[PDB]
Amino acid sequence: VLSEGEWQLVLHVWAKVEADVAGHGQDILIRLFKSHPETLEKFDRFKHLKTEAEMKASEDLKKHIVTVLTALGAILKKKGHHEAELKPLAQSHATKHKIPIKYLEFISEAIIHVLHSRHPGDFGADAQGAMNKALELFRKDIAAKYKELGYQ
Ligand code: HEM
Repeated sequence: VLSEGEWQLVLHVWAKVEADVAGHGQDILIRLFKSHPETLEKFDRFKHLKTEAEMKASEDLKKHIVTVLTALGAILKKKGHHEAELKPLAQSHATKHKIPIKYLEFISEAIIHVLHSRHPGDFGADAQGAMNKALELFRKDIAAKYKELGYQ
């Protein structure tokens, strides 16, 4: 569903994220929790962080978000050939964290927002399109695994 050119744009933009994973991650979470405060309730520790500055000062949050974006980066670099990487993630997010697909849509929106904020010259319509397709492919495939595990 993505062309080789689309995957190159995805990966071009992701190399930029990789220059500061923690900083992009912090911004993505803050944007998620500002836009969709219900999502914060899924994080037993982070939900007690009262302000954007407390969130940026949390080493726990920073460590966590780097783990998250490392997993996302690994999946993107597979250019759709990501079943083996998705399987465990679907398993923990369906069975333990209980994350609905619409919250993966919310975080997808925050990713696009933060990448456009930081890298507008390397993130125009074609690049936004390709990342949107790549994040949609990730969610569709996670959604299929959710069903196989018996989660709604
Ligand atoms: C790009 C989409 C996401 C990716 C790549 C991702 C990735 C990860 C990874 C690698 C971990 C640690 C291992 C694990 O338990 O599976 C994790 C844990 C976690 N994830 Fe996600 N996640 C995504 C979306 C979300 C969303 C949208 C939420 C909530 C609204 C969520 C909530 C959690 C929670 C609550 C944990 C456990 C944190 C802890 O207490 O240690 N995840 N995620």
